[PDB]
Amino acid sequence: VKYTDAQIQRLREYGNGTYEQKVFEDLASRDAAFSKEMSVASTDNEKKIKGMIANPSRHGLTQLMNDIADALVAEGFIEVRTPIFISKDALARMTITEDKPLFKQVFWIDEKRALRPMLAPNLYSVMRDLRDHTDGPVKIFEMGSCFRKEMHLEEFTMLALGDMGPRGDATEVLKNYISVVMKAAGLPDYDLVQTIDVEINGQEVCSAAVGPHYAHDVHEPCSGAGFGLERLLTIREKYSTVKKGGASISYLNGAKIN
Amino acid sequence: GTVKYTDAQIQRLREYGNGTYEQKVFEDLASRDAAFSKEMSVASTDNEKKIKGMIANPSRHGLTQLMNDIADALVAEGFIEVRTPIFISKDALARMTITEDKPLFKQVFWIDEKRALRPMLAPNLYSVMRDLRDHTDGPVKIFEMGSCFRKESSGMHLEEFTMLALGDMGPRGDATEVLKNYISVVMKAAGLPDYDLVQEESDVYKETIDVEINGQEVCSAAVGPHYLDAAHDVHEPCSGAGFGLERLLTIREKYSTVKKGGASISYLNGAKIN
Ligand SMILES: Nc1ncnc2c1ncn2[C@@H]1O[C@H](COP(=O)(O)OP(=O)(O)OP(=O)(O)O)[C@@H](O)[C@H]1O
Ligand SMILES: Nc1ncnc2c1ncn2[C@@H]1O[C@H](COP(=O)(O)OP(=O)(O)OP(=O)(O)O)[C@@H](O)[C@H]1O
Ligand SMILES: [NH3+][C@@H](Cc1ccc2[nH]c3ccccc3c(=O)c2c1)C(=O)O
Ligand SMILES: [Mg+2]
Ligand SMILES: [Mg+2]
Ligand SMILES: [Mg+2]
Ligand SMILES: [Mg+2]
Ligand SMILES: [Mg+2]
Repeated sequence: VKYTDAQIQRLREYGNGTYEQKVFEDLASRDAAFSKEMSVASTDNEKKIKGMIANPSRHGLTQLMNDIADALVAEGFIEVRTPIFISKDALARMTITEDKPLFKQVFWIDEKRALRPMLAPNLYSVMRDLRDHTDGPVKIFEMGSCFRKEMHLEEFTMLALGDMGPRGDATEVLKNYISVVMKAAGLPDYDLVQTIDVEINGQEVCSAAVGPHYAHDVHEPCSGAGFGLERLLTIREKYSTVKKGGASISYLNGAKIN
Repeated sequence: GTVKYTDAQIQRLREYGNGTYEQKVFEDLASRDAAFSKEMSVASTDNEKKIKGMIANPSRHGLTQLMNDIADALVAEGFIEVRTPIFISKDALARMTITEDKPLFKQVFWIDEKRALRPMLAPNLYSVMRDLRDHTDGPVKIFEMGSCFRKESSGMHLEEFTMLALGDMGPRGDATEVLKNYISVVMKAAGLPDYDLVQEESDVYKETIDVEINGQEVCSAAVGPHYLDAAHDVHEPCSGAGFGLERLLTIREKYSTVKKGGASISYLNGAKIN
C-alpha cells in the first residue's frame, strides 16, 4: 500500500520530501513510516525557521529575480516596470475578449480596468515606444505579479522578456534567451515543446513565441517569452507544493511559520 | 516681476522636463510665454538624450535598484525579507481599525465582498511577525517591499505605489531609539541622509513619527499603539515604519513629478518614452 491521500496532504503541510512514491507491505508499516516522516518533517521545518531568524537572507523569490535580471542585463536587456492595472481595451487587443477562456479569469477593478493576467500587453507597448527612439533592436524584460481566478496561484510572478526589431534567425535567438534565463535560474536541464513551451519533467514553466503580431498594418519583427517564477523556484528547491516559495503569510522560503 | 508660468504651462513643462519651473517669475505675459517656448524645447531635448542613453547602456530599473540597495542594508542588520499577498481580507482591514466609517476605507480597491487590494503592508506584516515570535525569544525583525493600492485624487500620490515596510517586535533597547536607528539605515542606504523627523497625527496610529524632506512626507513610523498591537495578539514593545519608494526616488533624482521613477507605460527612469 501507499500513503493515503490524506496522509500525503498532511506530510506536505510541513514537509518537502517526495512522499507519493513510497510503497509499503501492510497498513502497520505504512502507519509507522508515516508517523516517522511526519515527525521528521515537522522538526526539520522548525529548525529551518529558526535558521532564517538567526541568519536572515534575501527572500528566495527576490533572489531568483535578481539572479535572472542580472543575466538579462548582461545580455543587453533593459529592465522595465509597468502597472498592475490594465484597461479592458488593452485586454481586448490581446484578443482577450468576452468569449476567451482567459477573460473569465480576469479580476476586474471597475468597469474599464483589471488586474493584469499577463505582462505582454504592457511590455509590447513599452517596446514599441522605445523602438521609436532608436534604429536598433530593443530588448526588455519585466518581473512582477499577475493575477488570475483559479501548480496554480491566483497571484503569481511572471518574468516576461521581449525582443523587437531587426533580428536574424529569430527562433534560435529566442531559444538562446531561454537558455540564459534557465541557466541563470539554476535549471539548466529542460525540454522544449510545441510557439515554444519549456517543460521540466512534463511541467510547463514557460511559453514563448516568435512574431505575435496579434492595431498597425505593418509590424516590427518581435519575439517574447513568459516564465512562471514560483514554478521555477518550486522545482529547483524541490518544494512539495507551489505555495511555499512565493508570497504568503503561512510559508516563508519553503517553511511553514504557523 | 510677479507673473509665473500658468498651471497648464507647468504641467506641460513637467511632462518631459525635470527642472524646477514653479520658481520662475516674469515681468509680463510676453516674457513668460517666450521663456515657456524656450524651456519646452530644452525639456524635450534633455528627455531624448536620457532615453538614448538608456538604450545604449541597458540597466536594472531605478526603482528595482533602490529596492535592492535598501534591502541589502536591512538584511545586513538582521532583518528577514518577506513577501506577502497583495490580496487581504476585509477582516484584516478591520483589525487595523480601517472600517466603513474611516476615510482610508473609502480609498480601498475591493476585489469581492471579502477581499481587497492591500492599501498598506502592516496587516500582513503583523501576521507574519506574530507567527515568527512563536519561533524565537529574541527580536523579530522583518521587512517587505511591494505594491500597495489606494484610490486617490494628485501631488505625490499614485494609485499603485511601492511601500517598504519594516517591523521590529521585542527590540533590545528603547523602542523609539531603535526605530529611529532603522529609519537612519534606510535613508542612508537610499542615498538620502538629510531628512527631518516630525510628529504627525494619524487616524490609525494616533501619532506617527514622519520622515520629511523639505516638508514632503516620505515615511510614517510608529511604536504601537498598544490597542493596535493587542488587536494583532502582540503584547510587547513593537514598532514599524512604511516608506514610499517612488517618493524617495523622485526626491533623490530630482524628478518633477512622482509618476516618472516607478511603474509606468509612459515613463522609464525619469524619461517619457511616448
Ligand atoms: N495561475 C498561475 N500560477 C502560477 N504560474 C502561472 C499561472 N498562470 C501562468 N503561470 C506561469 O506563467 C507562464 C505564462 O504562460 P501562460 O499564460 O501561457 O500560462 P497557461 O497556459 O495559462 O498555464 P497553465 O496551463 O500551466 O495553467 C506559464 O507558463 C506558467 O509558468
Ligand atoms: N498614494 C500614494 N502614492 C505614493 N506614495 C504613497 C501613497 N500613499 C502613501 N504613500 C507612501 O507610503 C508611506 C506610508 O503610508 P501612509 O499611510 O503613512 O501615507 P499617508 O500618511 O496617507 O500619506 P499622505 O498624507 O502623503 O497621503 C507614506 O509616508 C508615503 O511615502
Ligand atoms: N502608517 C503607514 C506606515 C506605517 C507606520 C508604522 C507601521 N508599524 C508596523 C508594525 C508592525 C508591522 C507593520 C507595521 C507597518 O507596516 C507600519 C506602517 C502604513 O501603515 O501604511
Ligand atoms: Mg492557465
Ligand atoms: Mg501557457
Ligand atoms: Mg494618504
Ligand atoms: Mg500623511
Ligand atoms: Mg503617513
